[PDB]
Amino acid sequence: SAEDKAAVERSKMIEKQLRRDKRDARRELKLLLLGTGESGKSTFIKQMRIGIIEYPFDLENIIFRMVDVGAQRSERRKWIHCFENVTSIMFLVALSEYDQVLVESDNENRMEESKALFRTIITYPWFQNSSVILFLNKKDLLEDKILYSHLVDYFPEFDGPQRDAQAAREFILKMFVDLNPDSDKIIYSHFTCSTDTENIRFVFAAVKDTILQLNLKEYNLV
Amino acid sequence: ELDQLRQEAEQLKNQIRDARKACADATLSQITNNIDPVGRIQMRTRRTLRGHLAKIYAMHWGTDSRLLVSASQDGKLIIWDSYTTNKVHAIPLRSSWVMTCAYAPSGNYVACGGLDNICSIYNLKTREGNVRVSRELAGHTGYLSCCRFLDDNQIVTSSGDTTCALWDIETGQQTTTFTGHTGDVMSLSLAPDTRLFVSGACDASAKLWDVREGMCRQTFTGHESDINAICFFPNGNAFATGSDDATCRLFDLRADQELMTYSHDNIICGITSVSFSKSGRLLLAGYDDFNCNVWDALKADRAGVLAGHDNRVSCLGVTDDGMAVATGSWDSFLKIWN
Amino acid sequence: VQLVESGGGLVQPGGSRKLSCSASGFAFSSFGMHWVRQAPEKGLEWVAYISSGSGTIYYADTVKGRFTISRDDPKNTLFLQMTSLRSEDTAMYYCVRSIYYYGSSPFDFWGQGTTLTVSSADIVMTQATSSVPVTPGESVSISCRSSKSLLHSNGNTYLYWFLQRPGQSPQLLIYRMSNLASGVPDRFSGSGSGTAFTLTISRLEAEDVGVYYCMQHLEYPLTFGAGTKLE
Amino acid sequence: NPSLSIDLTFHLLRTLLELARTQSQRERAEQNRIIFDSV
Amino acid sequence: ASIAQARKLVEQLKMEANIDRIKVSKAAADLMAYCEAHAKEDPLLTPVPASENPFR
Amino acid sequence: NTTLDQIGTCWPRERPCPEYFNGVKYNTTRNAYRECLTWASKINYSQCEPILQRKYDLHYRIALVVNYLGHCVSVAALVAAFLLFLALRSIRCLRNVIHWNLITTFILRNVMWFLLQLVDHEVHESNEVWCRCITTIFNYFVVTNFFWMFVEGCYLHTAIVMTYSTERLRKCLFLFIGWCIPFPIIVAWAIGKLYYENEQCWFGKEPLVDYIYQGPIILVLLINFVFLFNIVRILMTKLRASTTSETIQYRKAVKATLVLLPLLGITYMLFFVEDDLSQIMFIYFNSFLQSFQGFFVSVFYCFFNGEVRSAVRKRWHRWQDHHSL
Repeated sequence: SAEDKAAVERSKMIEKQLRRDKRDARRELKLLLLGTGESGKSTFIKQMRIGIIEYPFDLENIIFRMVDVGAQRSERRKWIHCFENVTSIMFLVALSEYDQVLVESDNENRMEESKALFRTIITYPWFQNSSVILFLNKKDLLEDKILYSHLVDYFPEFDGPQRDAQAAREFILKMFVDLNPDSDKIIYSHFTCSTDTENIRFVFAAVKDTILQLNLKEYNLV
Repeated sequence: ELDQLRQEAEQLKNQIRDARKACADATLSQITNNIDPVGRIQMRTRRTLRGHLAKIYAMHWGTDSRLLVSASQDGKLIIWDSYTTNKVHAIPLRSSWVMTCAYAPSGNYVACGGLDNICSIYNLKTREGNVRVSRELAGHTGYLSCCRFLDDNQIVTSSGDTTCALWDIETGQQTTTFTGHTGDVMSLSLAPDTRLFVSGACDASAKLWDVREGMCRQTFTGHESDINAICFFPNGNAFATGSDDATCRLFDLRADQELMTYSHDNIICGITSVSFSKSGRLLLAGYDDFNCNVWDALKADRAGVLAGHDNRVSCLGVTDDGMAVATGSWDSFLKIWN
Repeated sequence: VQLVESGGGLVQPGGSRKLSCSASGFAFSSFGMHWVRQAPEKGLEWVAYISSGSGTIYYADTVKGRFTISRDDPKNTLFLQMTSLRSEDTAMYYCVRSIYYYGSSPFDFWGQGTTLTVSSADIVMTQATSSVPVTPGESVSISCRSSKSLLHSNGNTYLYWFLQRPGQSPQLLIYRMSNLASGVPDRFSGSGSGTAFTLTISRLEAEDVGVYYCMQHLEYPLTFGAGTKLE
Repeated sequence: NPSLSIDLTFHLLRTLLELARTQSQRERAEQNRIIFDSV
Repeated sequence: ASIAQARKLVEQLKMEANIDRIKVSKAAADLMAYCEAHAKEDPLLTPVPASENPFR
Repeated sequence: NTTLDQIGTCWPRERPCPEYFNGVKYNTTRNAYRECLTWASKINYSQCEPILQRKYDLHYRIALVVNYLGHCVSVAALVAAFLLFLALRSIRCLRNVIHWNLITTFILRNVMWFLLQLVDHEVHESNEVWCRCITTIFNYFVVTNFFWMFVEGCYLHTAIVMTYSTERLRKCLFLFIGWCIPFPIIVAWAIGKLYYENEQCWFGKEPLVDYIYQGPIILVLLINFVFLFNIVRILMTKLRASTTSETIQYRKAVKATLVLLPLLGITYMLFFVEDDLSQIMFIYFNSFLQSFQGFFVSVFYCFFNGEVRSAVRKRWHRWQDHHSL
């Protein structure tokens, strides 16, 4: 009928808009940012600029969409599965939290909770098709705190000078990298701070390398 | 005081268990031996709806059995014409991370929401002709897991902040809260008379809530793992639930205990969606096995399988007259079976 | 939600005019648009349709080859280029918006109108009675006939009813004889078979004075009834 | 006479046709020898 | 807060314990009777011919 | 009396041998003689000797058998892969569309190869319509396959060099490139061949028309070689970043190069263009590479493809669960 044909034409118009949005979705790349409030993630976002929170930003021609879910008070196990299509998972953690403890005020470090979250997220089967990015924040505050408070109280496996901030960075990095049981995946690590404006190029390079590794695996070249 | 309250609670739970055993003269399977089975199920695909760009998460049939609403990751809340596979609406979302959706029984409104913690209600019947935001019901700290309409004025939602809520649509504020669960609440199913509903949560126990009174009527601690989806039985005295432990559990409200366990040796995957047929004789359940199983709800036998999807099954529904079965998966296709 | 029309006036035969229709307050680009004409001594006569996105265009048999319908979505303006104007083309012109889908309410807004003065197989809609004197509070039964059956295999019968009040643009009353238009009170109803139609009015109000139209939407071109006035 | 790897199919076809023509001409020559010896 | 929560749980168990419960086999027979009575109204259990099915 | 002989020559009461008899050429330098008793019935044909530089026939028959076995098993694998691509409706991405069109072109040129086997010397000599049509269609599928390997080279190079441009590309461009472009090229080839060299069936060669179609193909191979270089360069960078061991780097780069070789057509550049032993090993090796190219591409990019294997497994589980109940 005339109404049936007009409805089909309107459906085709909708399909045209869906194709346009498909092209835009292809251009858009999703990025997941994980971390807690005390890590200083608002300063990181402020550097990157120049419920679930969307942070779109542009490159020269590449569009990135950073996703912040850290405001939500929930159990990750029953919603995190929707992030399978994210190219890389970013973990923003501060290096100065070794003197800090959880809200329960017991003998558990916030870095231990960070490691537990690190391994819990990596062991999810939906995220075993993507890469991991590790942002280590407050390196200058780490440099000040390691002189204020010696690197002895939470670190029984540390071998090095107790005031060597570079050894602290390398040791914490090593402990984080050793938590990944799957040799197929690589962790892209960066040392950042409140004044580091190069974080966007680290993200660009890490995402590019993630895409290239996914292509090389898909091409059966490795 | 805490230890004596815990001892009293344990004694009350033991009294409830003793009453449940006292009234358990028989199970369902011991009286269905004298009724004929449903036999072979030969349902086929009638329509395929191809209009989604990313993972589909939820759908809801309309009461006229003709229109359906579906939600997907790409930010389009798409309303489909079931007979001619026409696209009726493609509503852009402010937040594409949508987990649930609902269709009002009048056809005037739809609801949606997800990780934004906001229940968004859209008006389908406007002077301007376009679909715009009518209400933003922001009142939760966890993800919005399920919404269902009672009418155009009241909507029942359940979210991930352990609270269920009855929302007043016209005011924009909550009518009442249901602070009974200890874990994230995943789904709700409404009774046909709008007086009661059943919610389930990560604490492996279903709760019957009274919409108007504001109290929980029944607690069913019968599960081993997280409850994912609920569908209410049409006669108002029973319901069925699904969970990660691969057993689909048929509960009876008046019996105040379980009627029947559904399990099979070659099923190890959890349940993501459930629905009833019109008569309640056939129970439909979606699994991580990439198919939808047809179970004979009275004989307990396996009746059939509908396997027309490639990725994980996320949503399942049946028309109010039972005319058609609709399935949706993360492969961005919808399927209609009959 | 406004439609402001221009491009009319008094012209000479053989000339040409460009009509404009300025749309405001609604999502114009998603709508299909109609031009409708009405002679002073006649009822409404449908002229042309353009779909949303200009995917398809339809013309009446007496319109095709002479008039051109066009639209500009980013400025939300409808255009009509009319050449070879005849004395028979003197009429009040209407800019109409519509959406076509299951459950939609097309023709729910009619424009202000503009005056233009110039110095076979189609379905015929018959309304034999020119007017009925009425009294407020009484019921009214107004019949309409179609030359063809309007019952399609999908079960729907594509009849619409309209009210044109004196000095006012036509207002939609009923579509598909079951679904009452928004803003219209529940005292209006319709019924009938595939060919024999009835409009039933209970508890008549003073504001119900005007001309009643029945219309078929089975196939293009669209045709209108003669019109029944309530006096 | 250059031979390219992208025309090997037709090069082999031409060579096999030349060989078949050579064998056919040899057989016909022997038959003509028989005919002439008879005549 | 845990004391108040224990109080709420105790009162909820009191409210849920003091209810009238029906014989299980009787309710099961009522569900069976419901399934039987509406069997002819169920187009998934009962096949629908092409002249009635809008999908055929 | 004087009469004509079997050829039509009038004898006296000494003549040259005929030029041709049943298609065989003769050396007409020598004369035949007529015996006399009045003429005798015997004609002296002892002077009319028929006249008949060769290559090794056995090695060409071996190459033909090798081509038969390679193309037959390639046909089997391509049919299997084609059916797998049609049965598994989850395989939709642009990469797999390009690979499916590559499979289609391999099976079409193999079918044409089979169709062109029943040709004798008479079909060669007589420029019949069906022969030149088969030749033109075969050359069309060959240049079409080369253009689809150009498409694969461009897509692969983009995917490894330009991550933005990987997503910028659409199937609406590659379907155009892989179908519309070879048609006027093969039409211009057919027109030039009909105009210039129409004495023999068009698969023949004379000591310029073929450069119309052979010209860009070599250029395609050359640019794909350049593409391959950049890919290996990036691969080496990845090998520097991933494994940090020269043994693993070289093992992975060699395996990647060896598997990329039949996909991009670079095998034809490995052995490019007097010495009979070197020429026969040239023909043997290029016959091997050509006959197994479709087999190797189909097997590696379908039977060893993770996504394809998973889709096959899921389909098998669906079948087993459906039919078991």
